[PDB]
Amino acid sequence: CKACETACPQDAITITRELPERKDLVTGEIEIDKDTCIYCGMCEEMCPVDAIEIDHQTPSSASPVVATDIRVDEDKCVHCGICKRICPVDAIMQVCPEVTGTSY
Amino acid sequence: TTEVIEGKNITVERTNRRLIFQDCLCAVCGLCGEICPVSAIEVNPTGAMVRTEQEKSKIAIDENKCVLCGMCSSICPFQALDLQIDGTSIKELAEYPKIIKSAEIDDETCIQCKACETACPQDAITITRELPERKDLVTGEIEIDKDTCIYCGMCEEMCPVDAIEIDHQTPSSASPVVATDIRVDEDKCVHCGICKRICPVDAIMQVCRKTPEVTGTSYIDPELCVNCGWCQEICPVDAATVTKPFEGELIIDQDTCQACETCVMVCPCNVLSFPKPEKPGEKTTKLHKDERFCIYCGACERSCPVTAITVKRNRINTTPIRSKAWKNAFDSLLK
Amino acid sequence: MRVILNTGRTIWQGQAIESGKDLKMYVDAAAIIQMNPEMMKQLGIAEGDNVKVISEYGDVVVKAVEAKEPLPEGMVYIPMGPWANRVIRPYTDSTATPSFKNIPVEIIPTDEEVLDMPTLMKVYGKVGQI
Amino acid sequence: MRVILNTGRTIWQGQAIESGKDLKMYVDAAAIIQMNPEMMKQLGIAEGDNVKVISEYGDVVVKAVEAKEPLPEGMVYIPMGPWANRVIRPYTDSTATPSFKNIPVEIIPTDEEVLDMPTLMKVYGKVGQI
Amino acid sequence: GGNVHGIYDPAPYFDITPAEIIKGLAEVNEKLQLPHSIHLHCNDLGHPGNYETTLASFDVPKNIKPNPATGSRDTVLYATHVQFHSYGGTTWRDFVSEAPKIADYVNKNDHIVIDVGQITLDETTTMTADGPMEYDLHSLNGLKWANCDVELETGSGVVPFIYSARAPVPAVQWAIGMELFLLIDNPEKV
Amino acid sequence: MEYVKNVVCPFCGTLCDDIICKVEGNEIVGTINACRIGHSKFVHAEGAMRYKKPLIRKNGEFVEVSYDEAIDKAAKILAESKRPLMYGWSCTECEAQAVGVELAEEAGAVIDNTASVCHGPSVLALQDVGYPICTFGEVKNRADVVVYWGCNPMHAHPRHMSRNVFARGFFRERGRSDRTLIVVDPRKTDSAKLADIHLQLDFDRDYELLDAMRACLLGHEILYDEVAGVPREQIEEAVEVLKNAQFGILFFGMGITHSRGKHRNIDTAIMMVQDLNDYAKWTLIPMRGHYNVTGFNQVCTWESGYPYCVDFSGGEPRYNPGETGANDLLQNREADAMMVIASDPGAHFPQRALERMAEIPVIAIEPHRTPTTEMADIIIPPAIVGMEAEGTAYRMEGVPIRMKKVVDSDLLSDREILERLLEKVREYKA
Amino acid sequence: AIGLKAYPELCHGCGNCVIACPVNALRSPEVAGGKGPTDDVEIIMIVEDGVVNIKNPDLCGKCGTCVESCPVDAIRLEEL
Ligand SMILES: Nc1nc2c(c(=O)[nH]1)N[C@H]1C(S)=C(S)[C@@H](COP(=O)(O)OP(=O)(O)OC[C@H]3O[C@@H](n4cnc5c(=O)[nH]c(N)nc54)[C@H](O)[C@@H]3O)O[C@H]1N2
Ligand SMILES: Nc1nc2c(c(=O)[nH]1)N[C@H]1C(S)=C(S)[C@@H](COP(=O)(O)OP(=O)(O)OC[C@H]3O[C@@H](n4cnc5c(=O)[nH]c(N)nc54)[C@H](O)[C@@H]3O)O[C@H]1N2
Ligand code: SF4
Ligand code: SF4
Ligand code: SF4
Ligand code: SF4
Ligand code: SF4
Ligand code: SF4
Ligand code: SF4
Ligand code: SF4
Ligand code: SF4
Ligand code: SF4
Ligand code: SF4
Ligand code: SF4
Ligand code: SF4
Ligand code: SF4
Ligand SMILES: [K+]
Ligand SMILES: [K+]
Ligand SMILES: [K+]
Ligand SMILES: [K+]
Ligand SMILES: [K+]
Ligand SMILES: [K+]
Ligand SMILES: [K+]
Ligand SMILES: [K+]
Ligand SMILES: [K+]
Ligand SMILES: [K+]
Ligand SMILES: [K+]
Ligand SMILES: [Mg+2]
Ligand code: NA
Ligand SMILES: [S]
Ligand SMILES: [W+6]
Ligand SMILES: [Zn+2]
Repeated sequence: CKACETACPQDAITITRELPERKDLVTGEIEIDKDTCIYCGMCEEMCPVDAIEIDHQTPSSASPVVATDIRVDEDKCVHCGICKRICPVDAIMQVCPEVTGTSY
Repeated sequence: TTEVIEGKNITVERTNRRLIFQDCLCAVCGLCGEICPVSAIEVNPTGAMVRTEQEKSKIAIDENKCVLCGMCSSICPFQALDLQIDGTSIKELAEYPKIIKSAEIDDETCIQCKACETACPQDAITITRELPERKDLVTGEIEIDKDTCIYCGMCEEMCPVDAIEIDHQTPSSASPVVATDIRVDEDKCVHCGICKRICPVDAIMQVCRKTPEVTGTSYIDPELCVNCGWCQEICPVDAATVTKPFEGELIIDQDTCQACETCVMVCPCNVLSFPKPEKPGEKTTKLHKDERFCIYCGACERSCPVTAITVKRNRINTTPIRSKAWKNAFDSLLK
Repeated sequence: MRVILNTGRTIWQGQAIESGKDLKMYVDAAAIIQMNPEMMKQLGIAEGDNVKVISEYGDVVVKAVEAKEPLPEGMVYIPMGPWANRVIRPYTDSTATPSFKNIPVEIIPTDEEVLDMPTLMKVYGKVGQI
Repeated sequence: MRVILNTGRTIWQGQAIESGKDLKMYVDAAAIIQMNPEMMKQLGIAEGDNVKVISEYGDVVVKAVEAKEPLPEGMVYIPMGPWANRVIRPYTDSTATPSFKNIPVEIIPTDEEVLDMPTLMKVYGKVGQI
Repeated sequence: GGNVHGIYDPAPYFDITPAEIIKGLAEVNEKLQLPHSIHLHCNDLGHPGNYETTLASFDVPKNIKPNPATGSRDTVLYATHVQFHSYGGTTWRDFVSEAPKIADYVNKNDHIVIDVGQITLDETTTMTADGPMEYDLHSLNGLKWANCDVELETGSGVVPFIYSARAPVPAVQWAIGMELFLLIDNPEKV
Repeated sequence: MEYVKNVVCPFCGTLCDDIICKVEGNEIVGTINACRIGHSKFVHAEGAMRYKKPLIRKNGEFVEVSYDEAIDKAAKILAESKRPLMYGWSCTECEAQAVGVELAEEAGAVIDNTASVCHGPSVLALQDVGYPICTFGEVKNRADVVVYWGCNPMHAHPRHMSRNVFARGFFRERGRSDRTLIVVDPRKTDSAKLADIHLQLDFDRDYELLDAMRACLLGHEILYDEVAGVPREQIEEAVEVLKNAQFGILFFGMGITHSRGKHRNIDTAIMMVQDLNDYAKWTLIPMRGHYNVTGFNQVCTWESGYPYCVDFSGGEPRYNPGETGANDLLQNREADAMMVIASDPGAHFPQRALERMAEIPVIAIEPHRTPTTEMADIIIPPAIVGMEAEGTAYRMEGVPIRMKKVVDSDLLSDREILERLLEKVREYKA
Repeated sequence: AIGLKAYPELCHGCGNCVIACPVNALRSPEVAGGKGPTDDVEIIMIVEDGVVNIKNPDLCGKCGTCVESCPVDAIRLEEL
């Protein structure tokens, strides 16, 4: 808990801890239909952990599109369900380790 | 007939008739210089005015030659020249020939995706949208039992949105505690459940238990819009409609072009580009065009030092021109 | 060089006004310019060297001393007195109170001497009125 | 002032070595210290003023010039040549290559003159060996 | 950063196969009446199962008649270091010698001379104009790698290599070269 | 006025071979195509000393002597020395360099070139981890990513960018527009001003930045939020630009050979370039300095087996940079005599090495007045390679080009001087 | 009027402008590919005696490509 490390008046204690990875404290599945996606950017803006990334671009006559890809980083996602609810074309499907350390 | 210089802008006035040139809207296409029946206008080099720093205005209007006819104001595809007669612009006077063009967004069809705002080469579109507050996209209840809490700090560290705050302190004999309070900001919480699962003493109670409409507006600035049609083509629901001033053709000689990029930078409609090869060893078109976005202004041709790109103009969209002087001037721009 | 002139009290200027404004100790306490050692290196001067101070409002010669109360970069300090009041902003902005603090001034080294109290006041050219 | 000394090429030092290291143009191209205008302001110097550069390894007098290729804060640049090589780190770290770049040095303004090429080389005291 | 696999696979852009390069250069060689023949280091060097690519390569210039102006050469193809081109199997785990099939081809055909490229079982250095093979060797042993791509012309690579008698692949590689020398009946072809 | 075309420039490692010399009588009075530096080497600057005769130092004065007298005294010094140093070589041609190697064997000398103050750390690195290079035409015709890491070509290799970046190649027909130009330098140099990406990193931290780029390339997390003053997110983005190249070239210079870590900065850059080949075609080219520094290391390697810092004191060649390099031998006071050829250690060595040059006999084979001739006991002037004498030179990526004789000189070539010196040292040794 | 102007005293003779120019590249395949001309040709400017030298100013289209290619502002487009 590290309370003794903070309290020690001589700074004689070292307390460390290895927290579980975020992905192991949530459970769910998430998938974006890239053909249905219109690259409106609302999911990317609203995502609370920046798990969604869109490859935005200025269109050119050789590539007449505002973006070339959209991805969800499943290691960052916390399965809050905000993205599926804001999507205006329903392109998103979304559905819903002990602490080790050293004491010295 | 006098003239007033306001930085790079030019005003030619006679007493009433007033011709105003706005340097910031000029694309240096050269059409005003070509149409003037008394050759009162001189247009500076297109590439130089776009690619380098110049103190000069993009055009020069000779007061001693200008007769304030308004042909230059009528032809300008960029709204940079405006002739006013007794305070009213010639675009509001039916006796003056007017080029037929438009650009609009159907607000009932629009879904506020913002693709047209990004694609517009003149930044003429403003799309606003009202997203709901984050607290209205999630539902749940959360509370921390402060008597059970041991202030280990694991929930505060793991919270993905920094909704948890602990008032940490160095203990003293009068206050022998490592912290004095813990709070959850319910407007920030996204009810992910991470905090309740990491808590080593189960001090956190968190439970998950119809979304409002996204409203918005669209606006096309008529002074900045050049009727290129990028909004119409990019729109996923066909909510944008555009009509162009001229019809014509572009001809590129790929072998004469030395890929200096001047025309690509000059084009105000983003018609021209340098495609990148997809795989190693593949070859691409040196200078790529997409005429769906072209307005046949002629700036590209004017800018090219090797004359590798030429513009043909087949029609200028107006109702039949009554004045012979105006009909002859407009006809001279066809080629 | 261009600097910002701040003015006000020193305990030494206080002791000097109460001892006597006609004594040498008043010239030693108030005909001075305090500056950070870095500014003295920029000007190429040492403690005890004289400095010519010029503003839009007047001019004065004062003795340079190292500041014991550190100044922000680009600021100097002349203690309140007739030397400081040769160069600060007289205008009151319709309040009655002049701008005694934070005036832009030009400072350069000089071989000219600091003027004592009666000699400094002769710059105003008092004409007898009785 | 404590600064970091970087050294290397300039097109002007290149033109001078190929024209003649015995000419005045070599002193004008290589007996110089390039500095950002902000550093010249901190030191209280102008372009053309001389600077004394001292390191743990030696000392040299060079002419200050404003850098046309901007430097990061706290860095100066002396073009490669015998003036730079009076002060950079000779040690090779058992590689054969000295530390010609990024050496801590002390810089101050000076009224001393820059030494021409034959005069600078007299500091080594060559003794005839035949 | 690529390579060709087999004799019917073209390089990017040029769109000419290894088989067409070999056949065309053999014809050029005899039109110029050169003293020596074309001198070939085959595609797919050092790979299990490459013996099929090698035998196909040997047949490519067989219908071209030798015509040297100087000397007495009477063969249209010279194939170098054939030990590295005589491998069976599909991976290094099932690797076997196919030297008897290669030697049988040389015994039965009259248009070919070979050299073996015998493993000496030393710590040595590899250096060839086979740039991608050298990079692949560096990827296997992790040792220092040099490369030089020469504009419009060729490439090259250099990697140190230890051929230990106690290691299984070098032991088979030594045996392959011995089989080529000893199973080829006529030393006029070696 | 005659125009001599296809001339090879005897200044930097770019080794331009399209120079046009303007010749009036027997004097090069002008040029075409050569940059400001190349032109300055070709034409004579009014007032600059060009020695017409050999010189010997007496007290502080010099006396003119014949080639016979000067070479005889130089040979006596070399023959009686126990640890002679034969240094420079990078501004002469390969035949003169080969005579130098034979003379170093005869005198039991240490032979070393300017690599020991230049790309010698790159040589140490390539010996440990490798050397993945290409020739200039591959850069021109294929490169879509060009990196200048710790080099300022606009000031030091002035036509390098016009020849390799602005040039329109076979698969890069749009020239500058088909390439992403990256410059890595703590200063905003004139080369960095042309870049698409300028990584203005903290000085002496290239090794740290390269460690982060390599860990990121292999799929690992970067331990710190900022490395060498570059934020984690921008390091990840720079790595993606390199991984997406169709053909990348990493050009590098003194910014990483002279700075903290020296050869280990080059080592980590080479390993990054090698590992990048699992994602994209990548190579590197050291920005070799003098027009023939590369030729010395080629000649010395093919004759002895080692490139520089070569010690022949024991008969067999031995190699130990850090022990047998010019600065090591002078600073550790081991060398008891020094012969300088086509180099200027007087101007370009640190003060600690100059202190040793003041105490030992110095022979300078040099055409002009320099800080080295100010420290010399004997000065022997030669005909200049690329203007008055021919021979091979090697470009920075190993391309050999023959230097031309444009005008005539009454002076001996370096090769001729060295052959006469070799004969006399042999005589004194007998 | 606006035209090409050289400042040879600021010039490095690097050749970026000579190669970047589309008029020069069209007239000389050597220049198109990054070399200085060896074949006799009439181009806008060349590097001569170590600095940029304007030879045929009437061929310049005032596009600004050379200007973007010079980091030391030694070739400009300005009122002549
Ligand atoms: N004008 C001229 N040209 C020459 C020569 C000459 O004397 N004069 N000599 C030739 C020779 S012999 C050589 S080797 C070449 C060398 O040419 P370059 O390799 O370009 O050598 P430098 O100009 O010494 O330094 C290059 C850059 O390294 C940067 N640098 C300094 N510290 C660091 C660092 O920690 N990291 C990084 N990334 N960069 C840093 C400097 O700011 C500088 O701009 O020039 C050759 N050409
Ligand atoms: N502070 C600092 N010092 C440095 C550097 C740095 O970046 N900073 N850089 C270092 C590097 S990388 C290097 S290579 C050195 C510079 O290397 P140096 O070799 O010292 O450079 P130069 O002064 O160009 O000397 C070349 C000499 O050769 C002579 N010469 C020219 N042609 C011929 C010929 O045909 N024959 C003969 N015999 N002589 C000829 C010239 O007159 C000239 O004096 O400087 C090093 N010193
Ligand atoms: S000993 Fe362990 S549990 Fe107890 S206060 Fe220290 S860290 Fe917390
Ligand atoms: S909200 Fe839906 S349409 Fe908009 S970008 Fe995200 S997935 Fe695509
Ligand atoms: S579920 Fe929540 S966290 Fe996961 S991507 Fe969608 S919005 Fe981001
Ligand atoms: S017509 Fe073309 S050149 Fe004339 S003002 Fe309008 S935009 Fe400028
Ligand atoms: S108003 Fe008529 S006369 Fe005056 S410039 Fe425009 S076109 Fe020419
Ligand atoms: S692209 Fe179509 S839907 Fe999207 S904002 Fe513009 S008009 Fe509305
Ligand atoms: S994890 Fe539990 S005990 Fe630790 S601070 Fe948060 S609520 Fe308190
Ligand atoms: S539920 Fe998730 S978002 Fe809300 S406080 Fe706990 S950890 Fe933070
Ligand atoms: S027509 Fe072209 S310029 Fe007008 S709003 Fe649509 S995209 Fe913008
Ligand atoms: S067409 Fe002319 S302007 Fe456009 S890129 Fe080609 S050469 Fe340059
Ligand atoms: S491509 Fe069409 S719109 Fe663009 S500059 Fe040329 S004529 Fe005008
Ligand atoms: S770049 Fe180097 S080789 Fe080419 S001309 Fe200039 S100095 Fe000579
Ligand atoms: S003008 Fe600029 S780009 Fe042209 S050669 Fe001179 S320095 Fe290089
Ligand atoms: S302005 Fe354009 S045409 Fe004129 S020289 Fe420069 S690049 Fe060539
Ligand atoms: K504590
Ligand atoms: K977000
Ligand atoms: K836009
Ligand atoms: K947190
Ligand atoms: K729990
Ligand atoms: K559409
Ligand atoms: K044109
Ligand atoms: K036969
Ligand atoms: K010269
Ligand atoms: K001229
Ligand atoms: K410029
Ligand atoms: Mg090749
Ligand atoms: Na200060
Ligand atoms: S060098
Ligand atoms: W060098
Ligand atoms: Zn082979």
